[PDB]
Amino acid sequence: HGELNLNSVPIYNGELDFSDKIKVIGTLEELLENSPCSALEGISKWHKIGGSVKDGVLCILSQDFLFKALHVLLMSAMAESLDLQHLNVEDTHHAVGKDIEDEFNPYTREIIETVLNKFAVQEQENNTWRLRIPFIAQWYGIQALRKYVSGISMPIDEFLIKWKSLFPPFFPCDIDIDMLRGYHFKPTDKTVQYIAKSTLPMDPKERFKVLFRLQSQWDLEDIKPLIEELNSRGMKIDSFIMKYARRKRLGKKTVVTSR
Repeated sequence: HGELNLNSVPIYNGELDFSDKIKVIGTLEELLENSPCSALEGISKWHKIGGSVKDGVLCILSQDFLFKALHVLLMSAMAESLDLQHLNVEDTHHAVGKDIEDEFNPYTREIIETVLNKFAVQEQENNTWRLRIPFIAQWYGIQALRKYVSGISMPIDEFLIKWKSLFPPFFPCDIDIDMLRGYHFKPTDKTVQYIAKSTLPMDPKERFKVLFRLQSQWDLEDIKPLIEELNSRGMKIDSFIMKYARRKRLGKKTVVTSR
C-alpha cells in the first residue's frame, strides 16, 4: 500500500483536553506495526504530514495549528537569538513557552519536534536542527496567497509586503515570487493570484487551454509545476509542452503560448 493507515489517528487543532474529547494509538512504533508500508516510508511520511502526540494520543496537526506553531516557534527563536542553523528542541521549546504562563500552552516538546521535523533538517554534531529557510519562506507565501489572493488579484509589490509581514522582524530570508511557482499565476505581469493545481482539468488539451486564459504568456518554469502531473510518458518537459502549445526560447528563458 505504501502509505500510513491513519484510520484511528485524530486531528489536533490546539484543543485543551484532547484525550477526553477523543480507540487511540499512543506510539509511533504501534502505528508502524499496523501500517502497510515499510518503517522508513512510514517515518518519512509522519514527518511530512506533521504527525505528533498530544496527551498520549498519536495525532496529526491541523494545517491551521501547524501554521500557528511554526509562527510562534520562529518568533520565539528570533526573540531569544537562537542559532537558526543549530537549533535543539530544548532551547526552542523553552523559547516558545517563556511568555505562555497564565493560560494554555499547546506547544509541548513533541509539537515542537513535529515542527522541526517538517520545516528543518537534523544534522548528522548534536541532536540539532537547521531551518530550511527558503522552504519556510515558500510555505508562508502559500498561506499568504490563499488568504489574500484567492479569487482576486493583487499588485506584486503589495503582495510581497503582506507576505513579508508574516515573518518575525529581522528574519534572514529574501523572498521572491519565483519561490511560489506552482501556486500562483500573474493575471498581468505586475499582479498575482492564487491557483490550486489540484482543481485543474485532467485532460491536457483542456488544462493548457485553461492556463492560457489565466495568463497568455508563461515562462516555462512558471507553467511547468502546473502541467507536469499530466506528463505520464516522462518526456523532457519542453517536448511535452511542444505537444500542446507553442514555445519560444529566449536567451535562456522559454516563453510558452497557445497555438
